[PDB]
Amino acid sequence: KSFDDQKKETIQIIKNHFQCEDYEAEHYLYSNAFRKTYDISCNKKDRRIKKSDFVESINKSKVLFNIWFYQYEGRKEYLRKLKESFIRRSVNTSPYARFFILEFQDKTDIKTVKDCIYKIQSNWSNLSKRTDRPYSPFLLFHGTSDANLYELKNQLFNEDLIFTDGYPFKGSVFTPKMLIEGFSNKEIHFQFINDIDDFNETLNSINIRKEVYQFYTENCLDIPSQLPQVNIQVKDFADIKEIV
Amino acid sequence: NDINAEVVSVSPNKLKISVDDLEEFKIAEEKLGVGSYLRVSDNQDVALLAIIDNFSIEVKESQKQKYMIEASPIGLVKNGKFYRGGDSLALPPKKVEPAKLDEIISIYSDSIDINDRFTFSSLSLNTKVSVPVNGNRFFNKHIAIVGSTGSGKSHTVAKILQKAVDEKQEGYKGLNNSHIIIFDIHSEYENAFPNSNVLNVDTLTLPYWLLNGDELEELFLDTEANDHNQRNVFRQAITLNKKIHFQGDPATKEIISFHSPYYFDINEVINYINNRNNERKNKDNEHIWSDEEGNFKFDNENAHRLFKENVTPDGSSAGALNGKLLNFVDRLQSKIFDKRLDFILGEGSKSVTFKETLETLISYGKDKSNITILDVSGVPFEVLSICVSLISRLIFEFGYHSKKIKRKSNENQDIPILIVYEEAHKYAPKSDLSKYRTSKEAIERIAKEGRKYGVTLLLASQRPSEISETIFSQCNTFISMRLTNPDDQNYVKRLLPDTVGDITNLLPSLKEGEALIMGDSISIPSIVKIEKCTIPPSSIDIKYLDEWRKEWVDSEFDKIIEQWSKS
Amino acid sequence: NDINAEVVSVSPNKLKISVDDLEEFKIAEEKLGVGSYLRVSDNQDVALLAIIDNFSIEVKESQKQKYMIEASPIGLVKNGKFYRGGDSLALPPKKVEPAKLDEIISIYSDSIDINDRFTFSSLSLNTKVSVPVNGNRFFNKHIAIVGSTGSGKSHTVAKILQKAVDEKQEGYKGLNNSHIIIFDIHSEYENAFPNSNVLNVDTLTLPYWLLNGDELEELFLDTEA
Amino acid sequence: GVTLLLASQRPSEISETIFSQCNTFISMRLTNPDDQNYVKRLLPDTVGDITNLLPSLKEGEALIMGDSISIPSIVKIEKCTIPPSSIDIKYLDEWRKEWVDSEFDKIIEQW
Amino acid sequence: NDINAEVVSVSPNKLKISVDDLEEFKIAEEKLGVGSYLRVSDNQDVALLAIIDNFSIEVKESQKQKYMIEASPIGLVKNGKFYRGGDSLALPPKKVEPAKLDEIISIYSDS
Repeated sequence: KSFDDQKKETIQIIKNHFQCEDYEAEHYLYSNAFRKTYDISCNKKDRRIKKSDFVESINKSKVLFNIWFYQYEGRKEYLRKLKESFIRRSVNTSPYARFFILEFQDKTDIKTVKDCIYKIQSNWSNLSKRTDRPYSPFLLFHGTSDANLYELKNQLFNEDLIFTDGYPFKGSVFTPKMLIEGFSNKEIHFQFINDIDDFNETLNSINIRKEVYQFYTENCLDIPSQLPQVNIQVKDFADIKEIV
Repeated sequence: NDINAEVVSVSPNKLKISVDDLEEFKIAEEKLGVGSYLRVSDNQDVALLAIIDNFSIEVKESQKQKYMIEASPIGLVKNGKFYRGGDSLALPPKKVEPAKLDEIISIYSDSIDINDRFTFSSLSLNTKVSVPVNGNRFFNKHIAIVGSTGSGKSHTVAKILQKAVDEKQEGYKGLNNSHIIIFDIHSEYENAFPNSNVLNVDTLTLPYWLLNGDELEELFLDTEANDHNQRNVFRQAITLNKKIHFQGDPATKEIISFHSPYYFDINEVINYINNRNNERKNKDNEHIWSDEEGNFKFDNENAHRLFKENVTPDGSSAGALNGKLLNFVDRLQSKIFDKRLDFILGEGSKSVTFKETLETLISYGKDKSNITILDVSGVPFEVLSICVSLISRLIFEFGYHSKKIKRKSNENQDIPILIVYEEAHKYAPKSDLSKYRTSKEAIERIAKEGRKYGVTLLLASQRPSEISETIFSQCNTFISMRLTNPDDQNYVKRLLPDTVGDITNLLPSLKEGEALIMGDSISIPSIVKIEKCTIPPSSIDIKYLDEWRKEWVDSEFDKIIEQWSKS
Repeated sequence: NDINAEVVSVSPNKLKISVDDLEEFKIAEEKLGVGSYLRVSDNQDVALLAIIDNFSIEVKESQKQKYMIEASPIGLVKNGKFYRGGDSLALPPKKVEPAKLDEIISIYSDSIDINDRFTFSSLSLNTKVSVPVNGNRFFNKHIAIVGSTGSGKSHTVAKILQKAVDEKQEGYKGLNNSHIIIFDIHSEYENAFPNSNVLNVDTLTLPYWLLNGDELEELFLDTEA
Repeated sequence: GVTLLLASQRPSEISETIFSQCNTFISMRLTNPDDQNYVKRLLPDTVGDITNLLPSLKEGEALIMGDSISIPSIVKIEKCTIPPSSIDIKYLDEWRKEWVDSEFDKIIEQW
Repeated sequence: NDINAEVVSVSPNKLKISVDDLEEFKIAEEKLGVGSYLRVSDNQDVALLAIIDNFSIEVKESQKQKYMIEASPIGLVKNGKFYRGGDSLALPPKKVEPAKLDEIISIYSDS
């Protein structure tokens, strides 16, 4: 019944409320519920509590950051709790159209973003010469200027990491077919989706199962709701690498 | 990239991995060995861990080099936790790299919790990976430590007992509850454990009356001269003598049988059988004898007075056993008067009792020690199986009376005993010869029923091929040093527990110190490197080329001859 | 689709199944393993049943993946009923998909009447499929339960008797007509049956006069003298 | 109407005239090759690699075979919610204790 | 180069030596027989030592002579000192020479 002892008792309360599974009760639902509890207590103006809008606000299809949950067990414990929950992997990863929407801000260095791309591409692709169904992850970045976005694009291309954005030449219109044909191309490491408008055009061109792994810090993109999504909020961009 | 390997074929219990690019060239030397581990996955999260079995690096003049590693899946790692199981599928192609350090540690550390880990060795191909065994299951189940001579098998045995002796929990500075009995025939562990109780023939005193019916017959009966009269009189001479010397509670005096462990005077037993050689009889077929008290018949009420030599028989005709036991009497005096059997048939066995004998065997006397080394080098070989079976049955029955007292008392103050049988094929041979049958069934009793009474065994042998399969299979945990004889290798391979594909083919190729443990106590059958002994077992071997190179020894010949004649 | 497998070779007691697409990777992990059961048919009502004995997934740079499965027919499913006998012929090609849960259950339960099933275990390779024995024929014929140390031999014995006491006609509460006598030498089944009558030497009163002539001469008489 | 269940840790020491009167056989792991040769010879049916699987049967894995079960199959016995009193001694747990002095003379006096 | 031999295949405990020239025509008689010792190295300092187990000299009418030597490694020599337990991986191809008099002595002398 203490701060470090009671907290397990809320899980079965959330579990029978939504008739939900165990892994999204403790990690997705209760962690979001505790965060909005702080937001009505951290402010010193309105400490009164409502219930009608509180129940549906936490089911926003996002795993918001919890600063106390990050604190009393450390960085390594908190990032692996997100590793087994929404990044459930297998030895036989299927060729699905995986989308990685990452919030790239102007305060983020290029090298830290390149380390995350090099881990996403290595873990979510199988570009073997022997496979008949190769796959490559789709990479989308937002929240950055175009000039800073092209610097990451150019440095990635120098270290032999071949990608397509649907723009095979200068002055080209967006060609979604090059993104799909690079998914089955073993010499194309990943796909660099340029922006939101090019992102939403890409989903209409694929017929196979699609997954979305959004990792952000402040703002989140309103992805269409029918496909599976993973929305995880972190502190910095370096936390994303140890989650993918 | 350092290595570019890939699964190109999948079998139900085999993987075929082709290394396409090899650039660093130390991955092949260190991380692509036969006993090495590989992770098979498209990601770093969940990997199918596999051990290598074979490889064939073919090169050609114009063709590309093909490496073709053949491996077998041993289990499944997931989020740092390793699940065993060979029935896990990795659909080819899958990226293959050598297993990282944290995954190899997760093979062994995760299966056994902290309070149950017993570490005495580290992995041979990765010295940073400690290999703990389930220390409860390591010793509660029986151990077989084999490996050819010169491979350091006795190094492996003593290192295990040294770690078990130093297995002290925090709270005390005294000795722990380790109880190790070593049947040391090569006299190696005297210098391995200096704080122990080493017992040679000049120090050990084993009572002859603690032998059961099988061991008493084996010491004194002639198998070729299998006389029913010699067999049966030996029971009546001993069982009646055990009744007389009993002076405690009279309720168990008449319950004494031949196998009951009470004291009898064997000098009186010889005098009884020698008197039965002097058997006379009358018209009524009744043997009449004369002593200082007077004339008496031969019945159970006068059977006790033939135990002294001052008996003069009275009669006319030939008795039932007149002269048929003189083969027995002269064989009995060749044993009790044998100076090499002074430790089992001398005057020391007359005065010692049951309690001091058992205090000597598990070092529970005045000088308590965790390890009791029984130096059986001086024991004659024709009585060596008897002496082993006497101690083996006494310790096992001590463990029986330990448990069933505590079964009806519900106390956790327990005495678990390990018996190290070095050169175990001597004691429990494959052959069904009758001379070693006493020690074969005593070890088999400990091998089968012994783990429930807290008496478990450790079979150490450089040549396992004469160890009987009824006893060697009871050793759930099996440790193998370098084994160079194919007869020993094929005996091991067919007696083996549930292993992995080609780990037992490394037995002839083991270097110095490398071992191989399987069984329920370890997570994975693996080639480890045993921790080097800071106090190794060294036997005092007489150095012939050192002594033969010396000048002709002239003084030390008459000292040998005059000591032979007791002068 | 998720599985595209078909028979490319028929022996008298061996099938050779070639997997062509295998789009869903989840099927291959648990349903295409060795010992798993495949159904072999061109229709959805009459099918062969084949247990996988071996497989070999061959992959190469230029050609497609060669996933080849060795299976052996065990029986026949006609309209949900399983009939044993692997002598039925299925001329190739016959499309192959993994057997359903009710089909594998029908392998081990359709030879037994529903009133006559006594279940104490499930299949080792598929824990969702129970393996009943014929109930009546289990106990009136003698049973030998043998195993090594720590293998659960005492657990297997205790579980079987536990289902025997739990074997009840659905008409009553209380004790059923099960009668089990255990000769416990190692004192292990007192815990496993807490509602039983454990009889050690403190409470047992065996009358000595019910012994015959031979047993009275071992309780009282020494045979050596 | 009086039948028997032969539960033995060591099947090779039961009488052949008694062990063969059984019809249903439940064979768990058997490490002793004397046990395996006795069981395989007296067994009513056979399974494909019974020589190699009898050592290799895991915990709780048996082989139900005989008159009551038509297909001799490898099963997993249902987990005991009330398990029997297991016989084992956690040696390292006992050996880590300090030297037991009191419970030694009790064993000698009752012998 | 009187002898030009080369490893073409490497097993855990077996090597395939391909003699390419064999100009001397006496090296094969004494130093490439079964039981002779070979020098598997690409440098003069550190060398694998392998004993010849079996050879085969196939000769055809038009093609080249394929002298194939099957040898098994026994140990390692590092600047004149022999270390037993030969399992160090010699990545093919490698120059193969008969072991000189000093290495073969070092197999038996220094131990």
